[PDB]
Amino acid sequence: PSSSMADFRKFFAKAKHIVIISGAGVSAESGVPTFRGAGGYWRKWQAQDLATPLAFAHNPSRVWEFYHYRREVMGSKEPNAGHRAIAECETRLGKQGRRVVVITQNIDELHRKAGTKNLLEIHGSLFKTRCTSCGVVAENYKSPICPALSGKGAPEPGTQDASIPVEKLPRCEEAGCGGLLRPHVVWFGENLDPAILEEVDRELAHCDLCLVVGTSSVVYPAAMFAPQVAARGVPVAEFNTETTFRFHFQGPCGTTLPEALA
Ligand SMILES: [Zn+2]
Repeated sequence: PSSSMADFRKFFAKAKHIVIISGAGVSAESGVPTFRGAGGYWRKWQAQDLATPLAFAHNPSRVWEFYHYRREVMGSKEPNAGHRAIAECETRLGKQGRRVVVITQNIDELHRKAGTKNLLEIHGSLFKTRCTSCGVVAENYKSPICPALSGKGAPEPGTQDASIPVEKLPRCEEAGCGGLLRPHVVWFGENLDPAILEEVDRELAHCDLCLVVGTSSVVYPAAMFAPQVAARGVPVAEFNTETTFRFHFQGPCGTTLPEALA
């Protein structure tokens, strides 16, 4: 797999429909905790313990504390140079009639905060709710999302459950509903939204260039997407911090992407 930036730039100059698959590395470069890897814990748990329907079912207060913490944490985080290079790329090429689309597993909206408009959030967002009764999806940036969660969600091991009664957790504000909100995020063991998958598949089908950033082409979720793009003969360029498709560029996305997408 080539590491010739100058060859990649020749493809990039000619591309009219770029798909950018964005993974967790792009978020880790902004200091966003993932609660996934080795060492990534919230109290005594990781994401696979709390990001589950069963966990929300048994202890919705605890799960909301976890997600409340992740929302409020975002007030001190910023998009990095990788985010910015990707958004600036969409803006510039859009003025030329050229399409850029970002397909991300990240739920922290730093791509949006950087200015990306063409964004497919395949795991949802920290800043969207979904009513477990009526299914309405709504934007929610309120700090705190409800009064009972003010000051809750502390991550230190040893923090006690807030044990908020389900009635004082975030409730649906649709007239005549009032059901219990959940985070509008895809949990472990859950289906992706099929309308999103359909949109993903149309982009993968039409693109002439595909970028995989901050993750590996060989693992979920990019493994779902890059191979069928590569199968059609479309070049795929990987930007991650591994030591090993047409291109692989080693390093933080914030270092390589500004040059690659200039
Ligand atoms: Zn509702």
